[PDB]
Amino acid sequence: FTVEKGIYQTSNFRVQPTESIVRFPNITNLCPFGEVFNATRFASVYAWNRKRISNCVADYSVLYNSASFSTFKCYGVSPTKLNDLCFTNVYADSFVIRGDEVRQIAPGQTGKIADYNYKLPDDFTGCVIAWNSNNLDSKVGGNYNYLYRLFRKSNLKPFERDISTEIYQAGNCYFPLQSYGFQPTNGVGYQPYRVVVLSFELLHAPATVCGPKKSTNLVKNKCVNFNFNGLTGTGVLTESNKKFLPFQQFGRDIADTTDAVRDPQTLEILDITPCSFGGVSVITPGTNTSNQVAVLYQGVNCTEVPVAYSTGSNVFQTRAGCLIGAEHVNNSYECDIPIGAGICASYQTSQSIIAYTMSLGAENSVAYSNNSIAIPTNFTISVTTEILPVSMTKTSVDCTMYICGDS
Amino acid sequence: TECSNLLLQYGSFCTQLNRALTGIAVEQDKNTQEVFAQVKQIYKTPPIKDFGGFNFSQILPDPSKPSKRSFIEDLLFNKVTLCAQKFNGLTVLPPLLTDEMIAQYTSALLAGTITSGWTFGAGAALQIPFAMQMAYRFNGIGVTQNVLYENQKLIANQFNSAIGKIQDSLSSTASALGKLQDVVNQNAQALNTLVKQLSSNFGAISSVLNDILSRLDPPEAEVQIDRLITGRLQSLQTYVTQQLIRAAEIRASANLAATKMSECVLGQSKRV
Amino acid sequence: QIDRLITGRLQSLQTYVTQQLIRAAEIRASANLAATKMSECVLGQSKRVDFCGKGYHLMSFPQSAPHGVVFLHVTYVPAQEKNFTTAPAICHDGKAHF
Amino acid sequence: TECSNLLLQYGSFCTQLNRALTGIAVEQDKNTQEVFAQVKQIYKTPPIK
Amino acid sequence: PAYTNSFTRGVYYPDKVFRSSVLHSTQDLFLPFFSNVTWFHAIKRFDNPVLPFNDGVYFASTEKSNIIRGWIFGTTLDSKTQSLLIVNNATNVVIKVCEFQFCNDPFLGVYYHMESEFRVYSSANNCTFEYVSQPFNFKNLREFVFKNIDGYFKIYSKHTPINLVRDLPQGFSALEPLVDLPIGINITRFQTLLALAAAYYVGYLQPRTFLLKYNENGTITDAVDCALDPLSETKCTLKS
Ligand SMILES: *[C@@H]1O[C@H](CO)[C@@H](O[C@@H]2O[C@H](CO)[C@@H](O[C@@H]3O[C@H](CO)[C@@H](O)[C@H](O)[C@@H]3O)[C@H](O)[C@H]2NC(C)=O)[C@H](O)[C@H]1NC(C)=O
Ligand SMILES: *[C@@H]1O[C@H](CO[C@@H]2O[C@@H](C)[C@@H](O)[C@@H](O)[C@@H]2O)[C@@H](O[C@@H]2O[C@H](CO)[C@@H](O)[C@H](O)[C@H]2NC(C)=O)[C@H](O)[C@H]1NC(C)=O
Ligand SMILES: *[C@@H]1O[C@H](CO)[C@@H](O[C@@H]2O[C@H](CO)[C@@H](O)[C@H](O)[C@H]2NC(C)=O)[C@H](O)[C@H]1NC(C)=O
Ligand SMILES: *[C@@H]1O[C@H](CO)[C@@H](O[C@@H]2O[C@H](CO)[C@@H](O)[C@H](O)[C@H]2NC(C)=O)[C@H](O)[C@H]1NC(C)=O
Ligand SMILES: *[C@@H]1O[C@H](CO)[C@@H](O[C@@H]2O[C@H](CO)[C@@H](O)[C@H](O)[C@H]2NC(C)=O)[C@H](O)[C@H]1NC(C)=O
Ligand SMILES: *[C@@H]1O[C@H](CO)[C@@H](O)[C@H](O)[C@H]1NC(C)=O
Ligand SMILES: *[C@@H]1O[C@H](CO)[C@@H](O)[C@H](O)[C@H]1NC(C)=O
Ligand SMILES: *[C@@H]1O[C@H](CO)[C@@H](O)[C@H](O)[C@H]1NC(C)=O
Ligand SMILES: *[C@@H]1O[C@H](CO)[C@@H](O)[C@H](O)[C@H]1NC(C)=O
Ligand SMILES: *[C@@H]1O[C@H](CO)[C@@H](O)[C@H](O)[C@H]1NC(C)=O
Repeated sequence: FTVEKGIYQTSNFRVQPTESIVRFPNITNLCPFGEVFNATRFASVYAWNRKRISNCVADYSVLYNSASFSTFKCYGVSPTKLNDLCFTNVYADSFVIRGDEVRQIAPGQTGKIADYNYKLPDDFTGCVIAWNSNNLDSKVGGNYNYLYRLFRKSNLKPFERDISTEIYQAGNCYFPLQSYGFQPTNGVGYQPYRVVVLSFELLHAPATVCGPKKSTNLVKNKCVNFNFNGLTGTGVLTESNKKFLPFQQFGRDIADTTDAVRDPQTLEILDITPCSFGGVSVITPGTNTSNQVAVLYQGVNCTEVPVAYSTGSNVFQTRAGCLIGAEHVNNSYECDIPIGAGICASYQTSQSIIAYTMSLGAENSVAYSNNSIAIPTNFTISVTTEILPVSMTKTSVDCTMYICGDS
Repeated sequence: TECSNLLLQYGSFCTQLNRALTGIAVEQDKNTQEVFAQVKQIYKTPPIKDFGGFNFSQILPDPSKPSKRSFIEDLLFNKVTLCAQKFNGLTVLPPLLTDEMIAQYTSALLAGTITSGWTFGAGAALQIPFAMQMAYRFNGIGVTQNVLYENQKLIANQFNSAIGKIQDSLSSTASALGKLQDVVNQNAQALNTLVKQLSSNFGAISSVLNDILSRLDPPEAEVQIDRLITGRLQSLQTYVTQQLIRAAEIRASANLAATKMSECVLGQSKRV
Repeated sequence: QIDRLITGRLQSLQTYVTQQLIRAAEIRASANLAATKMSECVLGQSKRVDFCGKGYHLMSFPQSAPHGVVFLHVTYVPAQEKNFTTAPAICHDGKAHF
Repeated sequence: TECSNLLLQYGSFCTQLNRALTGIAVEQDKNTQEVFAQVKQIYKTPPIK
Repeated sequence: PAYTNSFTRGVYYPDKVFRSSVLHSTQDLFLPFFSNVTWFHAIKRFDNPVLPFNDGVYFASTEKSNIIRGWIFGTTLDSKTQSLLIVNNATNVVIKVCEFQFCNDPFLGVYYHMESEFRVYSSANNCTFEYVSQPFNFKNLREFVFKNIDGYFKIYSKHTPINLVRDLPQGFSALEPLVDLPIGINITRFQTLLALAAAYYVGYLQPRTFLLKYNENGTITDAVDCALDPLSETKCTLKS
């Protein structure tokens, strides 16, 4: 509850990041989702296609947000987290089925379609997309161009396609394939319903399919939380005269720390200056002497510390940081409270803390001459004290008791 | 924040480390003070440099240079060659006595010497002709005054030539200030190692806390962050301990330098 | 949990012992200096400048203090200097007198 | 090899240890030189004692 | 087989990090200094073996009239497993990854006063990756380094003018990366593609430590092999 005269270090100062910026390369190559879904003619259910999708961005900005799809449900992840989840080779399967048979596409479902031409494993994690296409695949005389496996020897395994047209022996000879009666006059549930299923094997190869990576505007001369192509950090970005090679992205100093980065969108080099920080020291005389103090932000500009005693009314930029609360004076005295770089603080007269350049001593000019001598005519017997530590307190510590007392 | 809360479980290790590192800095300031601040007053050499033929021009201050440093002093400062670490909470506090102030103390000591002898180190500076002071010192070493008074020209020429040879040796040989360069190199290398130890996994999945936090859930992230905390705390502890030992050596050297100043500059020593 | 506590407490003890060893080395240096000062200022008159106090050493008196020693250095300090004209030698009869 | 690879993850701790031990070893020779190599001239006493 | 010496060739930038006026020590897969690089001569001679691709392969070809065209990478090379294919034809080259029915002696045929024979495989089934770029004595030196880590196929290249007849030149020049492909397949053997006097050398990378010297411009101007000789070991130990 009382503090002696001196300068004491307290909680450190550090400029907080004003905002967070994210920079990623231009989103150029997108997956052929448009071709996959908006194809003029879709495959049949018994002959469901399998198109491989790889090395592209799978952004669902125009897929999920569109209301054209009447059935959108993913069995492994949410559509909201789909855009920020990296993937691998993507297989797109498209077919047209009856409206009432859309429920059979779910894993662990029954039905002639599910048991004969399209089965999904119970551990399905992809997305199934379906929407009504009555006006697109309905014919007044019956769109018989689409066929479904009506007869088969036994149930088929998931992710299997059957093309054999051999006559099924019921005993009794029936063609395994039957055409759909798609007409514009069909009721809901019997109308044609185009279905596209997004099945992909993941976490078994280098990731070649990834979702969109949004990026924000680039700010400079401000301590921010940057993120350049996954290289996170905090600092002040500033244009630099460093000349990177065309294939180089980051810059590392002699201590293996990032000090220069290249913006993935506009290819320029930005110096990464760390956000300003430093200890906070409080200059004080004794508590009973006075209750006013001066603070020092070591190695910190107070063209900048007001960002964080921000009013000031008494500031002084020194080489050891800048001083707040102490009045700068031209006079030089003996060092009372050391601050650094030859600046000392003292409590003087009304009374206030003064900051000054300390004086090494009184100036003296010896009256030297080649024929002049000074000889003392008197003397003083001087007795001065010298204090020297000789020993300290003996301490014996039982290691076992201290670490594991009684246990 | 996660790593900070995890670090809170380790107690006052950080406070101990900062206390040790602050004691080191205070001791450095005390070392400089004890070595150089041995003059009550700032003596100045007289404008007329009639010192019996002895030439102190190359050790006395040179006003032309902004820092009033002697020719030999500037030679030494140029010979000893010496921000980046700031990224990771590493600061370099400036010394209390500036280089100009240390040079002023040295100039005061040298002027008091060449104008008083050993009287300024025992009381008020009493002026004496420099030839007479050198005769006193010849008596001190066991040689009568008449030897100096009859070989004054030769002795002054020998002293001037010796000072010139000191100039040449400093301006040609660089290994002379090897001890000072070694101290600088050791401190810089210790700080560099401390910074470079921030890029070690220490057994964790990665050395980047952001990578750990992003690619792991909170408890596994806590385990890996604890591994990183242990590694970094051990690195900091090793740095602080080696700094304490090196500061002990530097304090021994500074005490020796202060004793040498008192016993060789402020007086004449009979110790061999 | 016991192992975590053991690790933390053992590291704390190791830090304590290391700092105590360093401070013991410093105290030993101080004690050696104090013993030298006793031998050279109390048991005799020292010609070493600024060793036994400021000025020309006459004698020192030891005084015991808690965990230390206090030396009362008695020195001789010239007081009232006067200005005089001096010459290295004197010419008397064609001879130099020193 | 496995333990060495695992130890590589700790950085330069043991390089620092080697440097410290080497410094101590060199300082031992320095101490001996300072104490004993005071004269660069091997004087020998005359045969007559 | 002919053997020659690769003095200071095969050094490449190990990462896309800029370093200025520093000396950096990297532990990666490099071609050892003064290595016993295997020399293949195609005159009379048409050397084109099935040389193994283990822990990377340094490929250099003192080429004239653009004879070397491409390489084959894979583990079986008979369409039983996926294989990597690169041909630098006179078009936008396809680095194509399919299960190719590779023939015994693949080659390219050029009529001597145009390419009329391509002769590489039979079936391009099961395709997975089709990157395309650069639509197209010894005076041109083409140095190539191929690496296959965690499924990422890395290629480094650098073109420098030379005027040497039948040997590898003496000097230093680092190979900048140009492609990096996530093929994701295993590779054990490789085979060059020869167009019907050209010689190519095949060096093999080994895991070593190098002391790379970066100038103020970020370019690697010199390197030290930390295991060539005790002098280089001391240079690496002092990092100077
Ligand atoms: C005692 O030792 C000193 C040397 O420290 C001797 O002084 C030196 O004496 C020689 C001969 O007198 C000087 O050499 C001369 O130099 C001049 C330079 O102009 C040259 O013109 C002459 O031809 C001759 O070479 C030498 O300079 C001088 N050294 C110094 C610093 O002055 C001294 O003679 C010795 N005295 C006795 C009694 O042994
Ligand atoms: C010893 O002498 C110097 C100056 O010499 C004096 O010069 C004349 C004034 C005359 O009095 C001579 O006999 C003297 O020898 C004194 O230094 C002066 O001190 C005063 C006040 O302190 C100051 O105003 C002058 O500037 C000084 N002059 C110089 C050249 O420094 C000195 O004080 C005398 N010491 C004693 C003990 O008397
Ligand atoms: C398939 O069809 C249409 C193209 O006409 C795309 O949907 C349109 O997207 C834009 C932009 O959001 C909207 O303004 C239109 O209203 C949409 N029209 C319809 C009918 O949806 C759709 O994204 C294309 N997508 C795929 C995967 O093929
Ligand atoms: C604190 O910030 C100010 C503003 O940047 C710095 O003032 C500099 O003073 C000189 C005077 O001519 C100007 O030319 C500079 O443009 C200013 N900026 C810089 C970066 O130098 C001041 O230097 C900062 N405080 C300290 C101790 O450096
Ligand atoms: C780094 O790049 C610059 C630019 O090419 C080089 O500076 C050139 O040096 C040559 C040789 O004197 C001059 O002809 C050019 O006029 C310089 N250009 C510029 C913009 O200064 C520099 O030499 C390179 N660094 C090194 C070590 O070579
Ligand atoms: C501080 O001043 C008060 C007077 O109010 C006095 O009681 C106290 O003894 C002083 N403390 C010290 C350490 O001087
Ligand atoms: C102190 O020094 C500065 C610059 O020399 C000067 O501007 C200022 O007026 C001085 N302070 C006072 C109160 O005069
Ligand atoms: C390189 O290979 C040849 C083949 O005989 C051999 O003579 C030579 O000693 C080898 N040199 C080295 C360094 O391996
Ligand atoms: C490779 O070949 C068979 C048929 O040729 C096919 O079923 C298999 O899916 C193919 N592998 C991949 C990854 O496409
Ligand atoms: C390549 O060979 C290794 C050896 O077993 C095997 O583990 C790996 O799965 C294979 N990768 C491919 C794409 O065949």
